[PDB]
Amino acid sequence: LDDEEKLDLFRVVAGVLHLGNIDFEEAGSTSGGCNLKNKSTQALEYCAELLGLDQDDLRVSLTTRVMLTTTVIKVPLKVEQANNARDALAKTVYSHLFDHVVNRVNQCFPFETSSYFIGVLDIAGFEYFEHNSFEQFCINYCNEKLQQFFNERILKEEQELYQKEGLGVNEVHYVDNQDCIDLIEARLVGILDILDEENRLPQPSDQHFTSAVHQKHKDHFRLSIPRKSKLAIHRNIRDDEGFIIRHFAGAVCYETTQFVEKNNDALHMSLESLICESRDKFIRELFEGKLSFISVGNKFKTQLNLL
Amino acid sequence: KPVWAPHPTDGFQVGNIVDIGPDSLTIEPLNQKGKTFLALINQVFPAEEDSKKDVEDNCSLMYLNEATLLHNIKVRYSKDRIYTYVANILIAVNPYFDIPKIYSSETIKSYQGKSLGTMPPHVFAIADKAFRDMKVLKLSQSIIVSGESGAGKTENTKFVLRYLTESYGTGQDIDDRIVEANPLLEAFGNAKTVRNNNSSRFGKFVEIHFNEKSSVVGGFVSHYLLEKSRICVQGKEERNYHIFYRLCAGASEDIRERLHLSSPDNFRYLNRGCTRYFANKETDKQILQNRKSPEYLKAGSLKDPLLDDHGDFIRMCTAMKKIGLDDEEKLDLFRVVAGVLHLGNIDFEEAGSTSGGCNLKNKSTQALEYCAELLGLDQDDLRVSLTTRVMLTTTVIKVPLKVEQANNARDALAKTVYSHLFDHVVNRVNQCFPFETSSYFIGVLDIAGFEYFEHNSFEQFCINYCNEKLQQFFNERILKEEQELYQKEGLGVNEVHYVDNQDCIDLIEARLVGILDILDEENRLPQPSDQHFTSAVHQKHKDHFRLSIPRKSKLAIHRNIRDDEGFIIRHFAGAVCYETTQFVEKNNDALHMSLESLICESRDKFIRELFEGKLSFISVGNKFKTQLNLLLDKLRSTGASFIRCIKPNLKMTSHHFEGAQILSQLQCSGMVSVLDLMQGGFPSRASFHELYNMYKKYMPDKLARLDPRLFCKALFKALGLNEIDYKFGLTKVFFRPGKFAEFDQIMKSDPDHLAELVKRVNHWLICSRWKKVQ
Amino acid sequence: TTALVCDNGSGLVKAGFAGDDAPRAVFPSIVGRPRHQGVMVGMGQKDSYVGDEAQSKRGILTLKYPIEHGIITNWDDMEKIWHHTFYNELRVAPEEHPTLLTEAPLNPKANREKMTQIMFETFNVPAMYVAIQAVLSLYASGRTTGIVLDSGDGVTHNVPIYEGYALPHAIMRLDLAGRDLTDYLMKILTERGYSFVTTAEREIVRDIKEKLCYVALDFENEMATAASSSSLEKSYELPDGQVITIGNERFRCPETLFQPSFIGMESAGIHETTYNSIMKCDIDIRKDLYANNVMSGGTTMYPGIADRMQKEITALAPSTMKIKIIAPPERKYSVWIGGSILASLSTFQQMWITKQEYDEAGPSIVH
Repeated sequence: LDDEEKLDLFRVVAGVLHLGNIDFEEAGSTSGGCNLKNKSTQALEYCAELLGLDQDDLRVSLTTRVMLTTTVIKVPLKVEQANNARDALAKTVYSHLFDHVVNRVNQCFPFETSSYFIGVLDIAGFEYFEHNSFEQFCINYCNEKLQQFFNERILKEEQELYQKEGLGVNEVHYVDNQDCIDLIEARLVGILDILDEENRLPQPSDQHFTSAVHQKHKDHFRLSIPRKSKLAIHRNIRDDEGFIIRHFAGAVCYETTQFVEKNNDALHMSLESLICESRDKFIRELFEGKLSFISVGNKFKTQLNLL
Repeated sequence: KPVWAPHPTDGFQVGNIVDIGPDSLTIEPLNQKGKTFLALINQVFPAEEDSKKDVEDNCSLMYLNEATLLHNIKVRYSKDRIYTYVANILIAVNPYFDIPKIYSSETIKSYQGKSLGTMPPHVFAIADKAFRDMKVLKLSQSIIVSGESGAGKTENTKFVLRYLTESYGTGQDIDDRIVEANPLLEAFGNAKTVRNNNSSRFGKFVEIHFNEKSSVVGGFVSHYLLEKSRICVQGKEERNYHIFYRLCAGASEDIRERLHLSSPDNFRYLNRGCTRYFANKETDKQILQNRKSPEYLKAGSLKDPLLDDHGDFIRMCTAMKKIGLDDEEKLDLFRVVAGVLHLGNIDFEEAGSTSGGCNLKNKSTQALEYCAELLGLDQDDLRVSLTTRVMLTTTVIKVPLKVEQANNARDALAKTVYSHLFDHVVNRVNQCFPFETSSYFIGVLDIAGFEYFEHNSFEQFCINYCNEKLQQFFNERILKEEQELYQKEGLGVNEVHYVDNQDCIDLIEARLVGILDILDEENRLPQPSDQHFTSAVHQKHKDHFRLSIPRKSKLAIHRNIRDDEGFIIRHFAGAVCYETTQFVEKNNDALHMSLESLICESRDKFIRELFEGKLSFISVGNKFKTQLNLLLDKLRSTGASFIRCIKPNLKMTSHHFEGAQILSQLQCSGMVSVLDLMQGGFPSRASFHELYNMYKKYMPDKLARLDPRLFCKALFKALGLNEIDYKFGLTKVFFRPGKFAEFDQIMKSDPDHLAELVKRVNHWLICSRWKKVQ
Repeated sequence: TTALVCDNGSGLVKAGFAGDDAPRAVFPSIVGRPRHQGVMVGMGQKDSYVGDEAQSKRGILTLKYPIEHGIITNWDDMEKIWHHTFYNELRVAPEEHPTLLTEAPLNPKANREKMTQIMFETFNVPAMYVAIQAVLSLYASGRTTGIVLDSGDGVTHNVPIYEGYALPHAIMRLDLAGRDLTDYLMKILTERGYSFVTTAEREIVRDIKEKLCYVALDFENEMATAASSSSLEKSYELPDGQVITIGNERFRCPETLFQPSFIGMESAGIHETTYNSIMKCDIDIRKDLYANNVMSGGTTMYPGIADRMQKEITALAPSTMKIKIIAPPERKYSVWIGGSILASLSTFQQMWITKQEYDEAGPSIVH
């Protein structure tokens, strides 16, 4: 990696830091519209210098919903959707930046004609804390799918081997965790199928999402309410503040604060025709009408089932 | 009993029936348990008891259907027996590699004069049968080779012509001219289609003449159907003709600078479709840099096992000196082909003094100087001939044309020159094998079968219309004539009527109300429209069962097509939607009288040699209907022979059998339909030699020394089978329904009783020794 | 598979599949039979041309909008609207899509029944829902509270909604806008000698209603500045080459929304229907009806609204109360962007009427 290219890597990381310093407000002529704060003018001049974009064309791209009638109009966004768009634009740049670093490294050991291969996975195990959120639910959900893999590769395949070596051994059935899979990722009725539908709803709510888990799955043995838990900590948590999923590794309570915000990864089309259209050669190299919000939890479910 | 189950990948797979009810046939696969699906009555077909058998004749099967016919071809593909007799139709499978000794001259000398069924099916067993009918009924025989393009219809045609000029003698001083000439005329007529890279867009008809002494007197090759529209407009994945890519990638720099030729993207007739060359790795570096277009630089060469554009230009110029074409005349042939390319670069506009008139563009002045130099005409006299309508009052006035009629006149003048150029090349070749006093003759047709694509236009409607007329010929020569033969051999058989396709003929070509009778009337109308032509089909034929609208179709693709964008004609080979875009433009072939008094009046001697008040627009669709019905009169007047060539895979490689595409070639060739009418009163009918091989294994060695004519007449007399259920013919045994399956269980039952009945009929043959001798 | 959002505009029928970008088909609803004799005889001419082809064939037809004052003229022309839309615009079979239809908040029975019933028996959709256009404009605006002003040709509406309930006794339907604004514009353009009297030529009037109209800040003071020699006069060009100069009448026509006395109808302006609907709502809720005043429809795209509407409401409304009038760009497609969000949401798939249950139930329960 050249030192002149390392300085452009530092300009992209610093541009994410001065993206977060942009603060919105309401106005308008539109009357409903979204504008920026007075303190965000000096921060927008230093942010557009690192990104390589014009300031006026970035200010009406963070605050509007571009659409066409083919003319191509612009429709100002709400303030909460502006704060979610700035945060989604910051997560979008770091996504393509992480894939660019591994592509620079993979280029230092290229491969030619292959057939056999030895893979080496390195992913964490059931890590549970005192306060658990969305990312701890994605780690424990990935551990429940890997443990169902271990139950059909360590227990099912092994007893196929006892019947291949002449030992015979009568089959012993294992307790399946498939019921947790058809709770977290079940189609239409799953937790990620209600979390991604909440973000599509106008005026999303954390109290509405918490009551929708208990309203949709009233009877499931893997699911419990905070008042049904015996642990003390959980005794301080209120009914609309979290829910308990029983896992193979234990029963873990997940708080519902900012769950919906964390499931927002909306890639606005006007910001796509801006980050692609950058004047900087490094950003161009980095990035080298459906579906509205796109989905975050089902973006990760696609990359988990592909692995 | 196991049946054949529809499988997506294999087409048909083995499986039993384990639950039954209306539209609820639960099929468990064989040896693949678990995958138990459901079917419909029309998708399930019964299977043969023995899986190791393979029969030369498919009327020797017990349960005859499409799945038992596709299994007999799959087993004989595995055992390398590509030539297979299905009734009176030869089915040939292309192996795409050379099989040992089947094309040997010892094989050809063996087959000579042998009777059918006595020797195994071969390409030369059809040509030997249609030589003894020259001495029996004394009628000229037409070999008709069918099958999808790239199926071997031209290579198997060269095998048939080599047998006729060898087995029955010589005839010609030089054989090899007939064989060698075919790739020469395929340089001019082959193109690239979505289905096949090397495809012929013309229907050649070889006419090998003979005499009353039964010796060859020479030949004559013609051609029917030429895709004239291809010159002007090409599809995205299609090329134009393969001579233009052999002239811009082949010819030298002291030929290209003399003809003022540039890269294909500069010429209007070559910049619409694909401009890429067919080349291999070694040839890619041999092609000059100035000949490579930006699209060739970006997307590279096209790959094929056989074709190479620069390679085929060397074998084109070698084949030119082998038909006696002079190099000075080859340069005038290159001036005519290059003159069509710089004709398309002429662009019109409006003006005038006439005020309504048509003029040319500023960019068309340099192109008109190079076009008139190749054609041999004056520039001023060609500019007021492309833009005016000359008429007389006898003075002779000139009336300027419209701009759309100028663009149609330039395109019609380009198609007119290539028409007379294609007839000039076959006249140069026919002159290398002239004929003298003839009487009998053996014709060989080579025309493509039902080729349907995802996007179908006018030329795909002319191919499917020609296939519906040829299939109505096959329904009155394979089904009508054959059941006349069952009543000539004493078999009798009650007549079974076939489903006619005459209703499609009186839809496409019906007088006054037909589709071509509305398409040719649209071009005569002032301001033609594609929306007016599409609504006129549904307005004129509102109720016809063969016609459907895009919204009435169930296929998805057709769901994207709008009502005024196309119409669906149901054919015997399937339902094909034809888009109406540029249909009217393709039906325009107007030959303006001022251009006729210009191309005839050329100052060049070669053009004069090429071309050696009614009706306005003349007609294109009825020009081709005239030449199609004239070829039908040559088929109804001659004795026909039916060869069908099946492509086993799209890769075009040996030992690969897809099973789904091959099934579609049995369904898009009438094979299933001919093998359902023919079943009639005697579904199984097997020859004496076939019944000797299938049942000798149940007989001891000593008893198996008998000849098959005596073994089949002693086994029929020993069993004492009833003649009304088991009819004994001259060379075959004809079995009534359910009695070949009952005869197979006779032979697979009591060996001691069957050997005792053979002993009894042997005793009768000792007594009937002298009775026959007088 | 995919659901289809088809908005029964009175303009301006709008059609497009479920999300995520803009409608696929928009057209001016006109059906027109040919009023002159053909002489060229061709033939091939259609019995009735729909839009857009009937806007390329002006002067040879007699244009008839099929929905007039929210009432469908006959379902013979309506079915041809539908058939044209699905087949020759969208290119889709109704058996492939559950559909979404729209209606007005207050419309006579059995106009939604007869519609729903005919569309189920003629086009045989597998499931259907009929939404009022105002509720969909709240989904589009992203608010769950407020009074919705949905103003299109030829029916405007005033619906108050509060999180997330509706108050039946406060919903107001005005038949004031917009075809009567077109007819009034045609009546005050005759006043300047521009004889646009014919049915077809009324579309040209509609184009001058779109582009050249503007609104005053205060009527009395704009009338003052009209007396001055200043250029309120704007020159439009007509398809036959004529140049039309309108000035005073240019701001006069939209002002009708604040003064229906100009047209001569007894009803009171949007100003007063806003106040009188708010003061039919309960005391506590009035606080949040103010500042969630949401405009919608194509006829609210006149330039001086909403800040005319703002200043006028602020004069009648209680003192020291904050008033904001929410008016985004794109209001003509507001309803459609609503519908797109609605039919895409789970679980409201099960608030669609399905064909099997409809077969038993018929027009009952729909309403």
